[PDB]
Amino acid sequence: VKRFFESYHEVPDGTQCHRKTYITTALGGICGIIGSAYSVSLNPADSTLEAVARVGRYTFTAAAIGAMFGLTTCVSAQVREKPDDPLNYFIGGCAGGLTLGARTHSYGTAAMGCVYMGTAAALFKIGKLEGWELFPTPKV
Amino acid sequence: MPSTFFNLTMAFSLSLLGTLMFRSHLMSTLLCLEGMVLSLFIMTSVTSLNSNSMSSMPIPITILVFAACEAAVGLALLVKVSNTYGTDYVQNLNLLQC
Amino acid sequence: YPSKETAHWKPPPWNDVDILKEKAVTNMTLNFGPQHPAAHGVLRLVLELSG
Amino acid sequence: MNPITLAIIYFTIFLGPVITMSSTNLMLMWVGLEFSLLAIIPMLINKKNPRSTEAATKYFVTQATASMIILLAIVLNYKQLGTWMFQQQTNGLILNMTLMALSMKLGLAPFHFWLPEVTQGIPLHMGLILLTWQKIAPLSILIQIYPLLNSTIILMLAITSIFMGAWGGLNQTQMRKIMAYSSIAHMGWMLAILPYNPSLTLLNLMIYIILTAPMFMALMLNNSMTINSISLLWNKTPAMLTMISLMLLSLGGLPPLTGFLPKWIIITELMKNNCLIMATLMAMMALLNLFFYTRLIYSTSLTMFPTNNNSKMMTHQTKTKPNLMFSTLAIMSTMTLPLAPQLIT
Amino acid sequence: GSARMWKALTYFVALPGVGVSMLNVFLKSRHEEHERPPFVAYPHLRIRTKPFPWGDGNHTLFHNPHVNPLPTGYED
Amino acid sequence: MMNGRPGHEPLKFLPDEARSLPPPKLNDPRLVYMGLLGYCTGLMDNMLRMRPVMRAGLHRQLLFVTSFVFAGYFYLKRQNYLYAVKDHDMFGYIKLHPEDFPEKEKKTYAEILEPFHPVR
Amino acid sequence: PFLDIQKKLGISLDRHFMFLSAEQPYKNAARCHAFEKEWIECAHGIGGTRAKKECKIEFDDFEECLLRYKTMRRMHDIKKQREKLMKEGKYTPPPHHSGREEPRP
Amino acid sequence: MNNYIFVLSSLFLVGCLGLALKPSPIYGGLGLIVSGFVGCLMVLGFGGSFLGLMVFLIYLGGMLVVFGYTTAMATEEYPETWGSNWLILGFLVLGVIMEVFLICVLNYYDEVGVINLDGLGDWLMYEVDDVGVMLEGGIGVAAMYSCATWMMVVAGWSLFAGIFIIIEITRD
Amino acid sequence: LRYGLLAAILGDKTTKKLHEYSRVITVDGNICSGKNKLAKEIAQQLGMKHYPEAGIQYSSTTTGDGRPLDIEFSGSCSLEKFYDDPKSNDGNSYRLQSWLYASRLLQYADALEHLLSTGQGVVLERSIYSDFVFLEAMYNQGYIRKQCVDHYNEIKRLTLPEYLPPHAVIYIDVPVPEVQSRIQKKGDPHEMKVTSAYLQDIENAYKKTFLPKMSEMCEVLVYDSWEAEDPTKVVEDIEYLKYNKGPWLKQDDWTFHYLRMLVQDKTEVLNYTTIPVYLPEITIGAHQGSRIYNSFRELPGRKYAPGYNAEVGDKWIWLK
Ligand SMILES: Nc1nc2c(ncn2[C@H]2C[C@H](O)[C@@H](COP(=O)(O)OP(=O)(O)OP(=O)(O)O)O2)c(=O)[nH]1
Ligand SMILES: [Mg+2]
Repeated sequence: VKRFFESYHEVPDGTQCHRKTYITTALGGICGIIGSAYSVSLNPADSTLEAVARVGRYTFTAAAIGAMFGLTTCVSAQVREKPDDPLNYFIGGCAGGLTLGARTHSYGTAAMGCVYMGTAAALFKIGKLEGWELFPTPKV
Repeated sequence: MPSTFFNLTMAFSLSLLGTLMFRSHLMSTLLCLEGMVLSLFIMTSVTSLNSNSMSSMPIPITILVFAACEAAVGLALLVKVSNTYGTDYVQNLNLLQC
Repeated sequence: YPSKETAHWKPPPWNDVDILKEKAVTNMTLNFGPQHPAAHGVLRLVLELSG
Repeated sequence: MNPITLAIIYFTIFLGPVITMSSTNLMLMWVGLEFSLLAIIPMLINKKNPRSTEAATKYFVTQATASMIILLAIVLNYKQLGTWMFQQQTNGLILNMTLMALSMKLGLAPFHFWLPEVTQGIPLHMGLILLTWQKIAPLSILIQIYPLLNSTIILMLAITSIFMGAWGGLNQTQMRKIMAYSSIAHMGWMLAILPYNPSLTLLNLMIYIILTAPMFMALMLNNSMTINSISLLWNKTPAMLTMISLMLLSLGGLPPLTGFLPKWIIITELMKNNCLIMATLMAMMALLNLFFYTRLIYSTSLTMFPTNNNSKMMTHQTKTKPNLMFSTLAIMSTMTLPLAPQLIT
Repeated sequence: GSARMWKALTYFVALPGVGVSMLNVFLKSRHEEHERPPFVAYPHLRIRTKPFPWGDGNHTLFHNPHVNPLPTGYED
Repeated sequence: MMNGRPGHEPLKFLPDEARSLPPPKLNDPRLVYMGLLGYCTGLMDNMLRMRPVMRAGLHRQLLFVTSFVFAGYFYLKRQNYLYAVKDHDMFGYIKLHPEDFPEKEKKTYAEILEPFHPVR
Repeated sequence: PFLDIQKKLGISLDRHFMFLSAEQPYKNAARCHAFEKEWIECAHGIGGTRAKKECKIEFDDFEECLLRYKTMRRMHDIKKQREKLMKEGKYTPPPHHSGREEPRP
Repeated sequence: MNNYIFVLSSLFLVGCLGLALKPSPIYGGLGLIVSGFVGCLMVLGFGGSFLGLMVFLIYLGGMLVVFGYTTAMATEEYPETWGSNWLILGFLVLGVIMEVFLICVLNYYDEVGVINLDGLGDWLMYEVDDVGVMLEGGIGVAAMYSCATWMMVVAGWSLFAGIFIIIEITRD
Repeated sequence: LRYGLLAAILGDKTTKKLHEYSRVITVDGNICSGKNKLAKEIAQQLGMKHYPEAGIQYSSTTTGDGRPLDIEFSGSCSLEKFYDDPKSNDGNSYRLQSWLYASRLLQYADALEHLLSTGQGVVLERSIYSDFVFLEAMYNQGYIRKQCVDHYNEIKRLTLPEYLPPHAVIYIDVPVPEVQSRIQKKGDPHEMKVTSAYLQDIENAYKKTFLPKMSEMCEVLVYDSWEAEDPTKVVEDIEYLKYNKGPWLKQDDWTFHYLRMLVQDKTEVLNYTTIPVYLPEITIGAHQGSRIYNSFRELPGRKYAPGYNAEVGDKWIWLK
């Protein structure tokens, strides 16, 4: 999946919007199944039916967040024809936050998701433009 | 030898899976620990006989001693749990959460 | 910070010693005899043993 | 507990980690950890209460699983390289086994779920011995293999350790659980600085130890088990509220306390190795750690909680519990910041 | 309780301590056979401004012919 | 990071090369601050054992001051030795690899053209 | 070791059985005795980083000596090609490899 | 007689698999003794009799103590064996099926990796000194009396301390 | 603290200093029934140390100067006020009861430490095992409330099993009308301001709870007034008792050592009596606590640790 997530960065933004939406949906689904596995292991459900239901709900929610985040990011980039601009990822981050608020059924979580995920996606864009290293090898 | 060593590594992996996936018997958990002990002993011993490391032949006996003393301490702790509750069931050990 | 899944907790005891229900002494009841060489044939020794 | 068993158990407690540091062999470091575990189990089950039995059982199963993952890594290395040393070309899978096992040895997140449980239900002296002495031998093994570790999983383990420790410290009221989550955050700091320089890792370990020992001692003076119990310390022992405030502020890392120095120099070398996002996230979670410290200070020193009647006879009686070592460790944990170049190698 | 404690310290600490120190000196005194240093007539050593009020006036009160040379040399 | 240097004695406090260093002058702000820390430790000890703060335990305060200055002096000697060998190894590496540290020709403000940004 | 009491006093509690060419009972050398002997004396005094780079030749000989990863591939390719020729019938086993040889002491 | 050690190690895996599937601890001890016997025969196959016989005898004694404790307190009214639950037999048969599937995949896809069918048994005994005395595994453990002073003293102190440990734990 | 692990290993064995007359004998009875003279004469003709009933000012008399301190230092609870108005709205009754229980706990720690250190037995008056009688008498008479009863029971559960029960419990059976007649005869008007319902509650709590619990773990010596009132037959029976039950049989040197450490450290004796359970009868508050504590600190001989107060004649402060 490393080649896959590297192939996300093969094309500049605003191009292959379907591919970007698909790969970000897949990454959101991976994050969702990890979080749902942690939830069902730390807090066990009363039966396996509602346990796997909770896994499905968390996976669908995280996949929806990733899907609309990547989709809105790509469409905003190609509507503004400005590929390397962090405001497109900020708009995508608020789209993800509004999906989180819609799934949680609370506008407060929607607004908090907008601001936090927009900041996170914007700083992710700045990192991937200006060469920030998240987990650097020790050099000194 | 590589097939046997891989198979012993998967034996350790299965015993670790058993240890990490609890059942209502702490005794069965300790038995899974002893299965891990077996797998570690056999891999160390077969590596010693493969490499003819006559100076590293003490290593299986040392891990034998230390892991069986682990077993003795765990058995004493299980006796304490049974004196407390009447059963060795691991879901009776859940009131330190508060 | 009491929530629904954690409001049932009680504070820990001050001396860390919990009050537990006194468990029933699971003592084995054995019918020593009457068909027993040491019971002389017709003794039903109901024997209430621990070990 | 007779002097014979006291001497045997205390000498084995001392001997385990010293064997681990002094010994070259992975086998001997493993058996030193093994010595430490067997030696410290009976003192956890010393009080013979059900909570002590729970703590001993959880601690034993966690430590045994970690020891056997360590042993798996050692035997797999010895198969791969024929030696008893992670020298230079040992497998990254083996090293990740070692790191996971040593993290669950230590009690940092996401392997942190047992440490508040174990430190709860045990007496305060053994919580102190655990949260100070038991975390040197895994640090000895980790410092032994600093350049070979995977910085990605190191940094991820560290940042989730600080996040979970800060959140748990905010939530909990029991002093032992508060100390456990503080421990988890501090081990996150040491684990993050571990691949870049183990010297600052040892500096942060010593600063954490010399801060944690006298705060635990102040907990020992009245067996102040809860926030309310440390809150009526103004009627119990009023001459120590200032040092309580200063020690908790140094644990929070406010300048000009010397507990700011490990966080500051760790962040400095993190920027020297260009992980600014990592250091920023760690520093804000350290601020959250400082938040629950400040709430504890608000409860115990700056406000004066209501006292009860029998504290009058508490004032009537006299106490000689605070030992000679408390003040020296408190002063070195409070006013040492101008000696920062001497503390840093 | 004080008198018992002091009795125990004397028998189990002080007497073994004197035994170990005596054994140390006794083993050293059997291995060391000191090479008498060569005589050097240093002007600040063996000063005699007035004879001693005993013997010949030239031997010290605790004179030892083997280790203590006169202003002129060793006696042998 | 300097424990692997050649000629490093194992578990040695102050080697003979450290004796080539100038000792601390024994009246310096570091040792004076360590003695003041010892005095504060003695005062804290008196207050915590509920005695007069400075009228009680004069021998205890004296021992605290003496022990603090002793530890501070020897630790200071060790740290000056460590910083001396750090700078010595740094300069030795500089002279050992001169092509990796070229002497840059810094050029004056008559041919460097810095941009001007007017504040208006 | 994290602390060097072992090097300070000169005692050897465990340093004499770190590896294969260390102290062996009754002079029974371990497998790959010379090969990792060359690896140690190549890597001694140059540090861990230099050991991985300019002693790659000595390590690769020892790593393949102990594990025999390349040698198993050579012997399998001998056997896989051999039975491939026997199915087509364009090869015959010799008498000495099929069990009828002239033995020698 | 080339796949003898391989079928032995497969028996060891299925014994450890039953132990992981965790029946009642009496049957767990049964599986642990048969797996220890298999490990004894495996160490015998790869070489010296000493280590295999010692681990075999030690786990005779150890699970003797263990079975005594299962009869003591680790018991219930109706013990669960492997065949007590459909789930346990289900994971047992999927474990056997997955073992067969994994060895077939390692035979086919990766060719000469950890498992090779054509090369099975050819790499069992690597090098043995054909002419020579004192080559058995017990001589090294005997030299641990002389060459391994530190190992002897830490093992003896571990058992001594552990006697004290169990006394204070079960002091009650 | 000279006693410790070093003193124990150098030889301070309580079983070595133990002998035949080293018993804890607690004399108990109703509110006025021959209790003080019986205990002191038993101690006098057995060579034992007599501990009278732990009053409100027990800690004041045993700590520092030994003079009875002022009331808000010694608990701000009045037995006379309890007698005058037992149902007062301030909460005097349970405050007095908890103070008396904690003073009895301090006296029990003192008696246990004296027995374990010197070997001389102790004759207590109305030890901690018979103060829940006054708890239940106040509760059944409606003087206190269920929260106070629960708080007392929690303190008793925290503190009681850490000590050893007395070797002998002597009881004095005197009926309620005779108790009332003796109360009338004594002449304290607050003491005559008691109720026969309260006295019957005390005797009922005795007969229904106190005697069986000590019956299953020590020697019970119920005596009536004329079997009492002449303290020689009780002494003869104490001499010819056989102590073959209770936890005293299984005690050894190190258990005695740890019990001695616990009873000589008074902080862990009175630690669990000061639990921060915020009951309005017991809790005080920051301002009143500060004023009372500062007045206690400016009391003579109480500003510093004992031996360090220069105003009472302590010497060589600068060298200690
Ligand atoms: N309410 C209450 N009063 C108590 C308690 N303990 C003692 N008192 C009171 C009862 C008496 O008025 C007073 C003295 O107690 P005694 O029983 O010793 O009475 P007194 O000495 O007058 O008679 P005596 O000859 O000793 O029986 O203390 C207690 O726990 N609660
Ligand atoms: Mg009386």
